[PDB]
Amino acid sequence: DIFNRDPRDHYDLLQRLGGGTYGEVFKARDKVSGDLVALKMVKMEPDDDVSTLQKEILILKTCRHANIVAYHGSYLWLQKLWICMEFCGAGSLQDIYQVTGSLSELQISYVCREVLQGLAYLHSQKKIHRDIKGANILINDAGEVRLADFGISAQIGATLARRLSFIGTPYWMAPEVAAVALKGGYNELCDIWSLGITAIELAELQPPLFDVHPDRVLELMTKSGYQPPRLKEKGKWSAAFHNFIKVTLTKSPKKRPSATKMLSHQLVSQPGLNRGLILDLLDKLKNP
Amino acid sequence: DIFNRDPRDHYDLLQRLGGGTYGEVFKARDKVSGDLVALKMVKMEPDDDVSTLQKEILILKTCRHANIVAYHGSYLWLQKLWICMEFCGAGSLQDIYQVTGSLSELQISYVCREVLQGLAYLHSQKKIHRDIKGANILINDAGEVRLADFFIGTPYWMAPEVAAVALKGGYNELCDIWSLGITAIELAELQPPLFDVHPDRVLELMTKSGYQPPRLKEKGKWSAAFHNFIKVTLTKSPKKRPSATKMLSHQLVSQPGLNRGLILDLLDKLKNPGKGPSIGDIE
Ligand SMILES: CC1(C)OC(=O)c2ccc(Nc3ncc(-c4nnco4)c(N[C@H](CO)c4ccccc4)n3)cc21
Ligand SMILES: CC1(C)OC(=O)c2ccc(Nc3ncc(-c4nnco4)c(N[C@H](CO)c4ccccc4)n3)cc21
Repeated sequence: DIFNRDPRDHYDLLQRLGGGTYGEVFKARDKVSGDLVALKMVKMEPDDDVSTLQKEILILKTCRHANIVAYHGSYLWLQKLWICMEFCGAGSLQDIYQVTGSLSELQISYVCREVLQGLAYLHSQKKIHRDIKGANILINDAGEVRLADFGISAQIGATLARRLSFIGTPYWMAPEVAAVALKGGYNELCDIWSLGITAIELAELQPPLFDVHPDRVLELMTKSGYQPPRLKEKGKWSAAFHNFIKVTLTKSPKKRPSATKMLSHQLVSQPGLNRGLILDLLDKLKNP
Repeated sequence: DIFNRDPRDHYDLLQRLGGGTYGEVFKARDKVSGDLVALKMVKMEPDDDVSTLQKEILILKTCRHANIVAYHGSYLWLQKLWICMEFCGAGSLQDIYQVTGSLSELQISYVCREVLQGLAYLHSQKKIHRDIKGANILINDAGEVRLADFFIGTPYWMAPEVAAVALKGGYNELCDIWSLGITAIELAELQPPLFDVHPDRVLELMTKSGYQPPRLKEKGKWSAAFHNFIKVTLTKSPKKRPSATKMLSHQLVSQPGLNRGLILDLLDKLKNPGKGPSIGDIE
């Protein structure tokens, strides 16, 4: 499927959006159609075990949904893997709230509905995002919401398949060992919890315990008496938003509702939720 | 790792005991002492030899207990790693029950006590066997029982079950207690439960919400102590499952009359199932 041609043949590079250890990301325009796309250039040549890049592109190609970042194709030219994906002009919700500040309850309910639609699709295809957060929710110039960055789920998928699933007989394995061998010890409902933390992150600019050291947070959550977090200010939010947080953050995965069940909740089912709510957020981003 | 010499200098190879992905295992005799050993020849595969050779052999040497199979040394000659270990004459309990048939409750109870002693030692050294089964419990010619054959993300958005797997790994040493319980059923019925079900279908059944721990098929054949030992070792919840030292106080393994003699009686049935001479005239 991968094009073994130079990406500069089909697209014009405009500017560097970001980068890091994995690869640089660029804004680019299609030569024929003029439509914008993002190109993630990954340095791929002497790197061992490229099953992570292989599973990420596979996840992207098979995902066809409005609330999942669209995938256009891939290129291999001069030992660099350029992944062509949907351009989302306003960047991530994190990039936005760092300038605009706290989102409104209706703007958060629109984002939650759009993420839940994307999660119900991923879960129906037997996929787990495993990294739902403001930084992985992209917003385009039309105010549309997209789930992005399946890099964590690709690292987990590649590990729990060949690198950690070359084991014989399950007959003597305890049920907790069987769960790790088959799934990794958890199910798609971990994304529902992460959405609940993301809803707090949009309301308060931080997830709960963000000031606590990451090693200390792992221990608190694993302690027997761990209480799920709640919204700091009570009066500022309606009873529907407090109940959405309460149900998405159910400690027990067996009792936590699914993505399709969460779409019937009042906060998410109310009328008046549309991309206009996020265009109002982007006007605050554009005008000081 | 320890000796960079050819193993044929110190031992005489006699026959191939077995093999597979885990290399080739041979029977061998010491040239000076005449004592028998088992040599596991592993094909090295060029990748790493800083920790993969020095630290791995250091762990193997520092596992010193009566119920863990003994380690003698290692060799690196012609890109092959020969691990010299105790020759356990009678082989594994699987090799034995395939000839003798079902073990008795007292013989199973003895094996369980010896495996529990080996597990309490491994767990105290912060090690997990992870593969307790009849094929990995070796019996030597003296009737002794020896165990053998040894973060992604930021946490603020992780669910508590994801945090538990990231911090504590998804499972602990108590997985060995469950496996011992399955092994006790295996020694009694010649198979672990669900052995006829496809392995892919078994992973799904165990992971399903309503998975019920297995039990002994014949009830009357076994005492209430053996049924309770199975019940208690096969506790679905790892938080409620007892430790190896706690299991040593159980009625089944604490009862009197448990001794090496029970295993010596099992090796006699293995040696004497054949018929005597009838047509051999000779003189
Ligand atoms: C790489 C990633 C996240 O993984 C995918 O699966 C994916 C799909 C489509 C993507 N498209 C896209 N389009 C435009 C912008 C933008 N436009 N203005 C600012 O940013 C943007 N920003 C993100 C968030 O800052 C970004 C993240 C990291 C480095 C650079 C940018 N991302 C981006 C991605
Ligand atoms: C390789 C392994 C299991 O891993 C360790 O840690 C270890 C330690 C000591 C070992 N010593 C040993 N000594 C004698 C016999 C024997 N004597 N008569 C028949 O077999 C034997 N048999 C086993 C079970 O059939 C075996 C298993 C696989 C291939 C060949 C043989 N194993 C064996 C092992």
